[PDB]
Amino acid sequence: ASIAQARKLVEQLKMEANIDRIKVSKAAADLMAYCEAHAKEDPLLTPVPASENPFREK
Amino acid sequence: KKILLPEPSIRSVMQKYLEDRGEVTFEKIFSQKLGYLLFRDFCLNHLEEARPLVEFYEEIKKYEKLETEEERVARSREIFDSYIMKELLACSHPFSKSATEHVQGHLGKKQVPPDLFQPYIEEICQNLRGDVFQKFIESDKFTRFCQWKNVELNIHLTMNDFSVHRIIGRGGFGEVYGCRKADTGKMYAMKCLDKKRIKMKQGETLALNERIMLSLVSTGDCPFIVCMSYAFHTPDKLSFILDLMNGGDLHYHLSQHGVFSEADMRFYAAEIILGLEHMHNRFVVYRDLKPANILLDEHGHVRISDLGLACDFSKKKPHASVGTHGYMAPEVLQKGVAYDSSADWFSLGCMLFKLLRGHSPFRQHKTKDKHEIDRMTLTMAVELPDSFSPELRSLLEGLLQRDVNRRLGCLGRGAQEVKESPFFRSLDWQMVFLQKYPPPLIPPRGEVNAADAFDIGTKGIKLLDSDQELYRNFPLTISERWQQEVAETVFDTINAETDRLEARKKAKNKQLGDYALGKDCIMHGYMSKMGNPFLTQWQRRYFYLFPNRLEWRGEGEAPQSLLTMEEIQSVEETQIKERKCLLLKIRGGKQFILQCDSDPELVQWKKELRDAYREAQQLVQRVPKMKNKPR
Amino acid sequence: SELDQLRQEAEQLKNQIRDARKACADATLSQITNNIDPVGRIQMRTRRTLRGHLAKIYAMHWGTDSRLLVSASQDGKLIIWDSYTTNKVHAIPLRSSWVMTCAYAPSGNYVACGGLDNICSIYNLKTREGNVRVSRELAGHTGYLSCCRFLDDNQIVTSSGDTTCALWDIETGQQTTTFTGHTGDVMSLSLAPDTRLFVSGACDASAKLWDVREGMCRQTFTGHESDINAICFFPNGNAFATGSDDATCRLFDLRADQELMTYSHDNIICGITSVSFSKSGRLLLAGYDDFNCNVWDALKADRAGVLAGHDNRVSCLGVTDDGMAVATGSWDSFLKIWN
Ligand SMILES: O=C(NCc1[nH]nc2ccccc12)c1cc([C@@H]2CCNC[C@H]2COc2ccc3c(c2)OCO3)ccc1F
Ligand SMILES: [Mg+2]
Repeated sequence: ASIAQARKLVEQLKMEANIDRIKVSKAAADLMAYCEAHAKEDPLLTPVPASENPFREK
Repeated sequence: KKILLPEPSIRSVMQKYLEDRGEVTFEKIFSQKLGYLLFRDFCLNHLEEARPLVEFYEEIKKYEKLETEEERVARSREIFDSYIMKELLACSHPFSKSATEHVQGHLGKKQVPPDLFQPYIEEICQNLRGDVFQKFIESDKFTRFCQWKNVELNIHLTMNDFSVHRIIGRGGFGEVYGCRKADTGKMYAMKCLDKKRIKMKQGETLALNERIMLSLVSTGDCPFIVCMSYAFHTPDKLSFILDLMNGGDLHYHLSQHGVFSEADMRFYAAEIILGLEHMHNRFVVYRDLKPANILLDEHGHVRISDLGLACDFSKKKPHASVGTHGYMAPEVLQKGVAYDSSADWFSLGCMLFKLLRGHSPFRQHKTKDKHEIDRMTLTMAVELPDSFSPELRSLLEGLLQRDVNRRLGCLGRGAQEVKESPFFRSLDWQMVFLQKYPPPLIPPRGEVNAADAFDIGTKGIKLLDSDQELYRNFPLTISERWQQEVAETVFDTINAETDRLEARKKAKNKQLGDYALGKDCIMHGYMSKMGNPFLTQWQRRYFYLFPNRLEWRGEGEAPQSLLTMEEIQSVEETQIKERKCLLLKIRGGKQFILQCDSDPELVQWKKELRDAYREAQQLVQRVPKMKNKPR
Repeated sequence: SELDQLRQEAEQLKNQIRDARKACADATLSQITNNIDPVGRIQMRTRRTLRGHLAKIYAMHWGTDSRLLVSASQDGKLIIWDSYTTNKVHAIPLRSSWVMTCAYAPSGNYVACGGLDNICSIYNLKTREGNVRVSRELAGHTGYLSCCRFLDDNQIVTSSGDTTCALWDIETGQQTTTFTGHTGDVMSLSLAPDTRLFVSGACDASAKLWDVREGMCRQTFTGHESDINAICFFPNGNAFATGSDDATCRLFDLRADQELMTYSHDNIICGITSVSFSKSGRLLLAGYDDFNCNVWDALKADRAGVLAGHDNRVSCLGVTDDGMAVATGSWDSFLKIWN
């Protein structure tokens, strides 16, 4: 209904359109690389000894 | 046995209860006896800005009750120099120019009527309502008011609430007993009507109308009408709690003493006239005025009793022939002819003639032919004997005028006309109202059979279930009557006891270490919940109702249990062992039963739980994170 | 003619955005990760059960110390628990019974909450005598407060049912910034690790990436078919996950500006109420309305495990900063620590 509102919407869509995007393959590779790089520091993936676990008889 | 006040926490419920009825205003509280007492106690003891205003009000109220003009001459000057003049000197006089001008002009002109300070009454009232009244509402005096009001609104009288003593009256439908109300010690009469007799003679409407008329008249504290303080009923009886009149009626005293002289009948006439004035000011016609319905107290003063045949004419005038043959007005006997108060003036003439002569003026040779008395009343004027004085002759002439156009008291000024009769030249009617004239007949202490009906010449029927419905709204308590009873008996001592108990509990609470403050709590107070129904498990817990939940705690623990408004499906009132209780239906088939200590608590808890659960459910529906989603 | 032209230009711009995104979609995350070994079955047990709340728990939030946590309940209370001992560090009675969210400041000095009162209340934990008192009441939203997250002790970000988010200066109590763009109630927000961006999910079935300092919406993601109830950043800040009433979780990548993965199963029809990543980001934990928590392989989209220890809706969850445990709060009034 509002002309100014529609102008604002068009400018926002311009902002969203004029960005630099990367290929999905590169983004997936980067995510997989982060997961692999930090797998060792994840106590839910690599179970820690119970002595180093605060929630197991400590 | 005695009155026990609820704990001050009752305020939380009561204040809202009264607020739902527009009863926490200045008019509603100040005009009540206990309300005025507590408000005045607050202003005098616990406030400084309002103390002189209340003292002024009280000085004016005591000035109004001064009898002679010289007492008022002295007291008006004292009031002016103490409450008006000095406040004007200190510029702290909060009153209009007109009021000071009126009072000073009457004083300089040496005119001192009893209503001299009425503008000051109005302006003191306007100065007390508001910030002072709000600060009173904030104080613990208003909490004590809530306690007393809960006690008042939880009255449920039974026979066991009265110690019943000797019979002071026998009728064809019941008896009147002298009794004492146990909680206050106030002496009363108890009129018990038998429902089986009522059924046999089809007089249910008469009893209901008697209760309604008693309710209409029992305010204002009329000294000359047998007024009602309470009405209740048992499966077999209807009971009115009335002014104690154990001196017998005037029919018996007429048969005993004989005819009364003019001077003796003048006393009874004046008191009955004041009673009739009180009734007519409230649009009531007694219609049954006769010596049998005029009762005497222990001192000889008289009252009108048995309002069964009275009716309200503020809207509709009657035409039916109701009364006792010999006292009914010509326009009364004529069925299909409207009339109002005029019947009572003619009946007054008849009864005064009977007191002077021993018989109704229209029953002349002991003829029991009712039609003969009718015939004499409707056609032939009464022959007033040579023994009568001319003043009394004019009084009876004017009262016994067969036409209403000429009848004394019906000519546009009412009882006032009868007061101005030359028969009452000597009477100061203020002294009549104050019961200052010596009664001509003082009943003997403790004597017997002073008030039986002339007819004492019995069967019984079963009582149907519908008949008990016919008496559903019979219970009634006159608030002004109960507050006056309490004020003159146990108000101060119970207040002192309760003060002291709450002080001791404050000591204990500040040695052991409030949950409702600082939050959005809607209401809080004591209620009993039911555990195992077979163990009679009732647990008294303090409940807090919040917009989304109802928590409860015991004495010594924080609330460890609650019930959410979301899971409440329905709130309903239900009878459990002859007691009104609350039943909550919970999501999941469960039930949650609550029990209150008083009727106002029950009604308010029901209202608030219903409002809270409905509003909270409607609100939760609109919140995506909180609402129930399909599964 | 101008409003019509603006509408047609907005349509053309949406088409251009979609075509750019499709020009970027050369492969899928499922193809990229097809070669890595599966995680197997993730089996976790309850080490602690936090008992105390008298009604539904709506939200919880771990402290940065990975030990203390705060929770908001239908009983009108916040509780700050020591998860190691199950002892209640603090029990805060709120001024409004309609609490919906809570947050633990990174310093551990403040907590925050709010709800249908349309106010974000900031509670100081260390006062003069050591009591808990309301230090601030941020008022400005015209709708219920759905989520809030501290940037530091002096700035906080809130989301509201008035379709807006906001950045507040706690000291002055002012709305320094308003993030407007959603067309439905904002349900959840998540801060990026560097706290210069944040994402918000809303009932308009869209998520939005905003620049905190600039106060603008940088990106808008669609794809969900119903309300987005929860949102969580991937630990490196380049991706995020959303849980929705459509019974699916979704992984979106920022630099590719589109959706990377859907986490769903034909036997799961109820909605998701909370989402969180494990420390490395390999596991995606999601709370469901069927009383369970599902642990997904974030890289391969397979369901790795289930935490089934609640008798009612799992309304919130959260992994510690050290990744040692995951807390779950439910409509059954209990919190449970899992690993
Ligand atoms: O049956 C009685 N009256 C008829 C009726 N009353 N209400 C009725 C409702 C439906 C149908 C009939 C009804 C009926 C009369 C009386 C006496 C009889 C003699 N004359 C005065 C009457 C008043 O005695 C009172 C004595 C001391 C009192 C008092 C009253 O009050 C204050 O201390 C006594 C008990 C009755 F039971
Ligand atoms: Mg008539």
